[PDB]
Amino acid sequence: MKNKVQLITYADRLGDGTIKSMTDILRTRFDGVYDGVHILPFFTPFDGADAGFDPIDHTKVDERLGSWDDVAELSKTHNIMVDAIVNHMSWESKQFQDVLAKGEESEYYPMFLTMSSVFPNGATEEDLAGIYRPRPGLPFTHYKFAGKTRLVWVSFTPQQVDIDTDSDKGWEYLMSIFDQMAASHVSYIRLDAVGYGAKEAGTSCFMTPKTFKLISRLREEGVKRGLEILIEVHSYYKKQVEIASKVDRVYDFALPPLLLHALSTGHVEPVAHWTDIRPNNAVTVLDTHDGIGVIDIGSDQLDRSLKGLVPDEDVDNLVNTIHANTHGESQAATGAAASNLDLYQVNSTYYSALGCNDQHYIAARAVQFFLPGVPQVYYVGALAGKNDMELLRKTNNGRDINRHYYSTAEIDENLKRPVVKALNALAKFRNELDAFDGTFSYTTDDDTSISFTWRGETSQATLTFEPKRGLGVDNTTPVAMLEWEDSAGDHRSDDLIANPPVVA
Amino acid sequence: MKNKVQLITYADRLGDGTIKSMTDILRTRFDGVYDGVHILPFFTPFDGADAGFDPIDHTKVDERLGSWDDVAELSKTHNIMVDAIVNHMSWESKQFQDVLAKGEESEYYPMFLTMSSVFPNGATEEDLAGIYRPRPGLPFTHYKFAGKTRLVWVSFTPQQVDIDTDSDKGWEYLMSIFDQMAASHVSYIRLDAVGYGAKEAGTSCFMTPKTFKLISRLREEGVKRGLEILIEVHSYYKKQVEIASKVDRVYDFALPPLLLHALSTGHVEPVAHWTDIRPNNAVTVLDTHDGIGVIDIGSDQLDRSLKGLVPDEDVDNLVNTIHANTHGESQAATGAAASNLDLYQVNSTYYSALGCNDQHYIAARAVQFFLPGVPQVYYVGALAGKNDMELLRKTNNGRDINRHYYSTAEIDENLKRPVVKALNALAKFRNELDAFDGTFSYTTDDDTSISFTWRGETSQATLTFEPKRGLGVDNTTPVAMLEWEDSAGDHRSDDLIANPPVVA
Ligand SMILES: OC[C@H]1O[C@@H](O)[C@H](O)[C@@H](O)[C@@H]1O
Ligand SMILES: *[C@@H]1O[C@H](CO)[C@@H](O)[C@H](O)[C@H]1O
Repeated sequence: MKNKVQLITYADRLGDGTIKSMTDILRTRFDGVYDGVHILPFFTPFDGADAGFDPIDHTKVDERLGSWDDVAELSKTHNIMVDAIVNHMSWESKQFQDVLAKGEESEYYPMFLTMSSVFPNGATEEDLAGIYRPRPGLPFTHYKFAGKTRLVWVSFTPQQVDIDTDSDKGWEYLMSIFDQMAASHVSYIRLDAVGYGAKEAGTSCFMTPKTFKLISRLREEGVKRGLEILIEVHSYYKKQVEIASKVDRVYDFALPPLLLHALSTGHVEPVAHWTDIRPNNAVTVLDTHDGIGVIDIGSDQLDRSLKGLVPDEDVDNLVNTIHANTHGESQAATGAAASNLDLYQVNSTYYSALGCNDQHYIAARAVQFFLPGVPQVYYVGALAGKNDMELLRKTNNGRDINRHYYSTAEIDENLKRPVVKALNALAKFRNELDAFDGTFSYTTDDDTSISFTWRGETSQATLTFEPKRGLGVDNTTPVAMLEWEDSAGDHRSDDLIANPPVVA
Repeated sequence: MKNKVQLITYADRLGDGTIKSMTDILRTRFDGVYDGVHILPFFTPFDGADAGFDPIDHTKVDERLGSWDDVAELSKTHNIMVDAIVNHMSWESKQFQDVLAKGEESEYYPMFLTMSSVFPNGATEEDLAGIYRPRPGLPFTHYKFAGKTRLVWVSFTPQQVDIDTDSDKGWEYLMSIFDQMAASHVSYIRLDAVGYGAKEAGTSCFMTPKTFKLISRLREEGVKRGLEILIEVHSYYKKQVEIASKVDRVYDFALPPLLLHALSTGHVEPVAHWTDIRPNNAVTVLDTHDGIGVIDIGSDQLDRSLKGLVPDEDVDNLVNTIHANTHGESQAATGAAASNLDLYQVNSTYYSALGCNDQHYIAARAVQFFLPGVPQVYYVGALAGKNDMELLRKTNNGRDINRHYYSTAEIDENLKRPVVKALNALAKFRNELDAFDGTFSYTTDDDTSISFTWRGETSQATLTFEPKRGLGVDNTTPVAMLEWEDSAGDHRSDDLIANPPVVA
């Protein structure tokens, strides 16, 4: 994967509404800023039950968005990352509709998982209660197979039916996706929900030995087609570190809430500890298309004795600080549970979670860019977007608070803001200075400060992070200082917004 | 049960927001119209997960609404009906919080149902799929019993934890509810969701022989304390007919959609057929605090070969007519379109469901009042209320479209309307004429007309229903004509709105 900043975006929410328009925005307004792009599911349909993650036909681009020719065109200037939705598909797909109609007489019957598929002799309460969950309740819903009520395995929405990734039909489907991506000049594959892809009776059904076999087989299939594999693992931090050694890339989901903690309290110790133990073959982010992960730094969902990166009270305080910073907006978008420790994610834009503080935001992006891994910036974050309450009230989908539809006019309005110009300049700096392709090192005191250093062939760069220098939502004091050496000599930036870093 | 019209209301949604104010509205605005009152759950709290149906303390009135002394005061002028939420309680209850803390060491552990208490040797897919559900998804959710993750049985919201009605602690709780109602001068008890009250492995866990035993045992305890029992059962019509012989009262849940069908199509045969086979020990309604039930007249959900009162095509047409009559308002609140506990109940006010037709609405109430049983008028219906789209968009709770907050000023404004004055007078007629305490008989003229007759000691009354003479939402032609005899002789009302009936 090229060590350049990438953009994560929906083809329709950035520009006029198509892949062609999204491509135009990328080329005309973000040249040198975003050299690669992760286009969120643009298959048929992109507006179903889970904003593209419930495809009827994964191999067919939604005609309202464009064609595979548009993807092939974009590849000429940008490396493309696309999702391979390996765990499930829409109930409205031809394959599942065939099973609803014919039941056991359908050639697609072994393609889908039911309670009986995994538990043929039945299940105890322990068997079902032990299944790791990304959504509330049990992972089952009612569907009629040729008139007979069956409990189909659904990890996410009831509309997303889980496939048997080890069945002949299920595997054939996965390979059709891979073939289509390789044929359309895609460079990187994001294996969506792969952690749930293998069901093993008596286990958590998440990142188990059977899942490791699936991931290894999918990785092998990717390399023979010239595709690189990225896996997302929203879990207890140790499971993320464990699988990292077995794959090309993993997302760093621990960094986003640790920086929210650091900027809110002043403590850099958790960030220092994470820097030491974290997998370095990473894809770094602050925001994604989903909510801000809290289970990613907290204690394990199944076993409460295995503690997180920060104590349980600090995770509880992190969630309460986001709610306060957003003035209750994040509370209206996040579903209430038994405790803040039972929360999977907190729905809010990263900018709003920081109380719209420009200095804290540019600092968080700087630390993101300075830690080993290929950085990705989500489109709402690229334009330093605020919580979209208008869309949330319209759709009633919590994650829509962080999924605003940006017209070309609105993108241009936002590109005038000093924080957005600072981010574009910071991304350019990250893409141009050869220091990032060199050796990484870090120095720390106790708490207070942490300095990240990269030394390359013809350059060097050091970023100092001091959150104690400016606490509070209405702060104007810079918490990130930058020093670098290039062709023109030694340079400095004590304010990433007022004095953006430019490579000579 | 006194053969007088009763009002179904929330203590807070009729008046200033208290039991004292609700009592004042009943006495000063509805004197002689409503002689009884079903006060919807006013326990601690009334504004939780399911508008009072998730009590933390069922024996304690919510401090914001009033006290038990207020209920005792209301009893001097009105016969009171209160709910006995026998199937579940809030997770925030002192009993459940103790189980979360101590687990198996809690004295309240056998009081709550888990998957293991019903299925100790495990469960098959058929065992779990066979459990009757008003919507897809299994009746289970996760809770930690002293650190151990357990699957607690929840028939409704995940916050409403199902109790074991056969346990010693579960029965002790139910008796404390009955004792509190008896001591606070309540006359009637509505056993909410009693159909789900008994769980047995291998059965539907809904209206099974074990449930009949519970209903019978709860009835025995009611009469011993001077309380009458009304049971709420939303099911295939035959289950309502069967259980009716074992209780004091059942609701007539078939009449509300049969009248919508009769008023839209002009067909009275299904009303005639129902009049012949219906349980007469009924509590009649048009609207309730929930949505309009359609499965109450349709085919059985667990066995489609058992047909309803009207063919399944007519049930689909009934639902589509409501959607058309409400200009899509009900389509925005029903099932999948908003948050609902029942997928098939149509969320709309009865008045809006008829396209706000005054003649059809008054005719529907007239038929309701003329069929055997004690009539109940829901507060929104008492004020001929329209769909509250503003409260619906504010909460996203589907049933809120039929749960408008009426201030004293809005009540008085609605009391000026001819249709509301017509209903007030019709109910006064229903309470004052002794014909209703006498002999019931009916005649029918082949699918076009039906005449309901009551003959008492000093009077007689006949209501002719002929919906074919006035089809369409913009109808002005009366479809219910009344003839009666009293101390002053023979009288007529060929228009219940322009000439409301008044007893001499
Ligand atoms: O496909 C189901 C879920 O999988 C996750 O990996 C994606 O990031 C989510 O956006 C999606 O809702
Ligand atoms: C009885 O059943 C459920 C559960 O308490 C409640 O939501 C309804 O409002 C009531 O009719």
